[PDB]
Amino acid sequence: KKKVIIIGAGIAGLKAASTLHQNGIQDCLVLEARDRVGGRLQTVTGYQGRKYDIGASWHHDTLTNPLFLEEAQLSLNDGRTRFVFDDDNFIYIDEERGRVDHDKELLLEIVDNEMSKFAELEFHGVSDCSFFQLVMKYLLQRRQFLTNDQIRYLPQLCRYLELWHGLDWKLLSAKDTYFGHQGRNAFALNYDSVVQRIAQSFPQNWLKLSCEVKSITREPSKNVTVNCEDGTVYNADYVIITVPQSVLNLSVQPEKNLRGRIEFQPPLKPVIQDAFDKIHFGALGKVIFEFEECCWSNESSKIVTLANSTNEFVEIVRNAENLDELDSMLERETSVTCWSQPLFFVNLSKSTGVASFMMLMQAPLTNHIESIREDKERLFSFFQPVLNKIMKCLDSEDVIDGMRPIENIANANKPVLRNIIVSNWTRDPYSRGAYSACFPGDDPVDMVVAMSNGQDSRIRFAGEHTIMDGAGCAYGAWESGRREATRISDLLKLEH
Amino acid sequence: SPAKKKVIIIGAGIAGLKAASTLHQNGIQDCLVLEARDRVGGRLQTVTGYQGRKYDIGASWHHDTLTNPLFLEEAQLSLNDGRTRFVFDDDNFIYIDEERGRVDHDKELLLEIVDNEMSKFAELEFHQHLGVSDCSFFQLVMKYLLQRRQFLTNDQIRYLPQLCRYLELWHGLDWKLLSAKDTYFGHQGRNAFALNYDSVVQRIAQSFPQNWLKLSCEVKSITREPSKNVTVNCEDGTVYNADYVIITVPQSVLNLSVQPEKNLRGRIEFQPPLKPVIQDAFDKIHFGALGKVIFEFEECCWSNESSKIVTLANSTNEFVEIVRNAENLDELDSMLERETSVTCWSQPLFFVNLSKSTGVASFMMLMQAPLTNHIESIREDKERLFSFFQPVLNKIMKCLDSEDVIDGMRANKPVLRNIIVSNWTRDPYSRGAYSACFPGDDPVDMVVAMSNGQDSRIRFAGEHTIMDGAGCAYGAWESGRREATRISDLLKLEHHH
Ligand SMILES: Cc1cc2nc3c(=O)[nH]c(=O)nc-3n(C[C@H](O)[C@H](O)[C@H](O)COP(=O)(O)OP(=O)(O)OC[C@H]3O[C@@H](n4cnc5c(N)ncnc54)[C@H](O)[C@@H]3O)c2cc1C
Ligand SMILES: Cc1cc2nc3c(=O)[nH]c(=O)nc-3n(C[C@H](O)[C@H](O)[C@H](O)COP(=O)(O)OP(=O)(O)OC[C@H]3O[C@@H](n4cnc5c(N)ncnc54)[C@H](O)[C@@H]3O)c2cc1C
Ligand SMILES: C/C=C\C=N/CCCC/N=C/C=C/C
Ligand SMILES: C/C=C\C=N\CCCC/N=C\C=C\C
Repeated sequence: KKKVIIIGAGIAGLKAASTLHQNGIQDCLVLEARDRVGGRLQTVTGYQGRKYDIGASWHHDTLTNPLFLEEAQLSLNDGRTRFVFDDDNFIYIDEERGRVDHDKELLLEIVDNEMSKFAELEFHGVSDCSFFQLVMKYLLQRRQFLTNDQIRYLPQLCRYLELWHGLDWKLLSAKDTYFGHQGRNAFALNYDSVVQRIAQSFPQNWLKLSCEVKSITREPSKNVTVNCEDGTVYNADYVIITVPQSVLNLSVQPEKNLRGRIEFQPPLKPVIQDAFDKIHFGALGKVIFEFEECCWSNESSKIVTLANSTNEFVEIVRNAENLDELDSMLERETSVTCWSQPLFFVNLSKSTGVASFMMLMQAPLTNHIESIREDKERLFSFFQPVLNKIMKCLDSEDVIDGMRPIENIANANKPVLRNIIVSNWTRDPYSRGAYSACFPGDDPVDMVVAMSNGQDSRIRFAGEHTIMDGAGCAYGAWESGRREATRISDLLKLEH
Repeated sequence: SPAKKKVIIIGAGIAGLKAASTLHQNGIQDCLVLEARDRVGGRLQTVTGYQGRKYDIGASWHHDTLTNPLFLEEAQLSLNDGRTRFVFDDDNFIYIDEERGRVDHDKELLLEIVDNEMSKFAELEFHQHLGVSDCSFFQLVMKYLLQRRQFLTNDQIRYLPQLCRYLELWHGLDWKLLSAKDTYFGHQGRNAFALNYDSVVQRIAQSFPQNWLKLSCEVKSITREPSKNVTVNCEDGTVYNADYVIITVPQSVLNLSVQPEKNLRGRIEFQPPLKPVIQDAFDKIHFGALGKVIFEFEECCWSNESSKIVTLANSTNEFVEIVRNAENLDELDSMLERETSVTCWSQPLFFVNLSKSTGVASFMMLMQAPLTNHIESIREDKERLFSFFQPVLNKIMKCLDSEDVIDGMRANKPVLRNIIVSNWTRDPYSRGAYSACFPGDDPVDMVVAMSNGQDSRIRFAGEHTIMDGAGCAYGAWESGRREATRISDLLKLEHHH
């Protein structure tokens, strides 16, 4: 009955569909489990109707990013604003010392650069370790050329990379930690606008929401059969599975009952199954802090508070005689606070004019914070200390809790918090995390190869976890969507 | 009659000194280091100036400290005796435009950020690409601007190309003369400023038999006697016969060998003549002219915020309008033309504020060709030099919370006490700074011809004969270790049963 059935209406699924229509292919479907399209691209609304991408927010690698370039064209043609280049000089804040960025004496950014260079040389990749292990090796080998404060603060500064992978430094693969940024980043002014434009480019009656596909079977007759949970069954010539990696991973697990899990028959070939042993998922999370208005310096749109550090750490590094001795010596034995991990804050006031902070968090904090997302009081109590330090470093004062408003003129030039928004990607069965990430010992290529090769001729895969360029990214998934559709598109046309 | 030696090293620069050090280390005896100049070190030279202040007028930094073998040795020494042999002086760059003033770490210009994109653009332009035409650095930057105009502000288009040019001071070549392919090269970590490169030269110089060193003997000719021997002639009339010779003279000096006219200082007459692969390699690699000017002041009465200061050459809003209106690369190249004297604002200049890194009240400035050749051609005219640089010096002082400079060469104001200039483009034993690439050059050719040698007995060492550390002091150092090791290996067969 159907030419192509696309499972998942995230950017990958949406582009594929868009591509099929664009190539004259008819009778296609887009089966999405959620009651909306967009997938991990979701723009939510908060205080005074302000909007925020709770999922993806930036166009990365703007030099080669095809999706971005496409958006660039549109903006060049209609003069409308679709994005803003918000890269900025990073402001680094330590609870005790305050700002430590661009410091004439700490020069942290410079040794951070040597650090990355150090990592590159290390894997040019005899045995992988965690990012934490690599930073410790660097400090030990280079301590002769590092001051005390550099040894203390640099390791905390370099962990901003945790916010790129969504994983604590002790959980992150050192080999995959440092990747090349192909140019500046462009903050999307509505990834929902990207979703809508693509979504509207194909037959609206093609979309089926709330269709949780439960099983996919390759009928030995040149036809694929798809069954959504409710009971509706379909048959198509080609199927493009774009469900996230974490969801697809349920398939290779026993006890088919998990929300989202699809039953493949025959099962996914071994090359696919094994791929999951060297892939894994990350948990980038988001907390939005909405204030009445801006009353703090807009020197930069990029701010990072560093986890607390100690002088005893420096002493231990200075005295350690070798890697092992350093390791155990570091073993020094609770309760997580906003200062237990680095936190990345986007000061939307400078880049968008909106008096709000978009904060990024990583596992294990993410899971914990998203778990208490309904408890605004606790949320404020948890982040209040880093929020106050930031305001102090930005020439302002302590934040006023106005989540339960009480108009008070006393709040002259005081920052007044009106709302807090939290992501929920780790508890959403259809996402179960943020995007593919590497634990030490992983090999991302495996999954790319297997996914791109597909289960077979009719069973294809798309998604941010199915491509090399832009892997884990919106544009990566977008392109993976075009890939599968164009391939199927050429195949149907050749049937002449 | 002509004395017999196992190995004769021509040149007591770092390659040659290391060669000798290695030979002795491996037990080779009866060797010789013949140096034309009356001192050792070559392009490693530390001079004295006002009040006995010391400055390296040639090489100054240990580059690529994460892997630099020469730096690691020095570091092992300091780690043991606690003596200070170097200082990590990397810092946040201060950028100064004549009209605008400081444009570094600017919340709106964000030049540093787009500069990073620029180098990435360059990387994507050549990185692992076969069949790509070269073009000049200047042209690469123009292309970037054109293709990214939509994502750059006017001020970024105006100032960015001028900041990018600090790379001219890494190559000693003006951006229009420089090969874009070879412009960007990775740095293996931070740089360490040597506090007496001459102390590095002396240690290596003292690590071998002191009677080996013959200064003031310029070598005139090298002859391969088809009897497995090499005859070497010093101009002082002495003749030597050696089983092996390691030639470490500068690439610019060796180039003289492929031309007629023997009475040129430094030129070596080769018989038989240098193989065609060597002669022809001189067409695929050239020589840059990094130069120096040391400005010594009475005392420090300026901000020590940073030790790294770069003055940007003048730029115009007209350029921006031209990038904006250009229809394509071909049009841009065209429009860019008009109808002129060279001043201190005609090219970027790099100033090391030694007051913060060493505590010495002096600026060490780097300059590039063609400016270097002109400035050295007037090194003797101190009043003229001061007038030429006075404006960039004044602007720097202004930006560092101080006042115009007072000529004190003959309480709150900076007083210039002395000006020192390099002489590399004029010294016939250097004839330039170091090997560099012109658009279309292929450095690999020379390295291959050099490391392979003229033949089994006639070898080459020097910054121009090796890949890792090419053009650098440690590259020259390693090249010397290379040839000496090879020779030790071969001479070792002598003791076999
Ligand atoms: C907090 C956060 C921030 C991010 N920031 C950025 C950024 O700045 N830049 C960037 O490039 N990327 C970013 N990303 C990653 C980016 O969002 C993803 O790469 C991209 O959206 C993945 O697209 P997709 O089409 O593969 O899947 P979409 O989620 O991403 O999901 C595929 C679809 O499958 C559906 N589905 C699942 N199971 C079933 C089923 N059984 N039946 C039917 N449908 C099903 C889902 O509901 C979903 O709509 C971020 C991610 C997170 C979590
Ligand atoms: C201004 C300037 C700044 C620099 N800064 C740095 C820096 O910061 N870091 C870095 O790593 N490098 C730097 N360099 C480069 C570095 O100095 C050289 O790579 C290195 O010193 C070259 O060593 P060499 O042994 O090959 O030659 P040395 O010049 O470099 O020359 C070999 C020797 O041959 C002798 N000779 C020549 N002809 C004859 C002859 N006919 N008979 C006998 N002897 C002869 C010469 O007098 C000389 O002593 C700089 C160079 C210049 C010019
Ligand atoms: C600026 C900080 C985070 C921006 N978003 C990052 C999105 C994911 C980029 N690719 C990550 C891949 C991880 C394996
Ligand atoms: C340190 C600032 C400028 C120049 N330093 C000297 C660099 C010498 C090596 N340059 C790189 C490659 C040369 C062939």
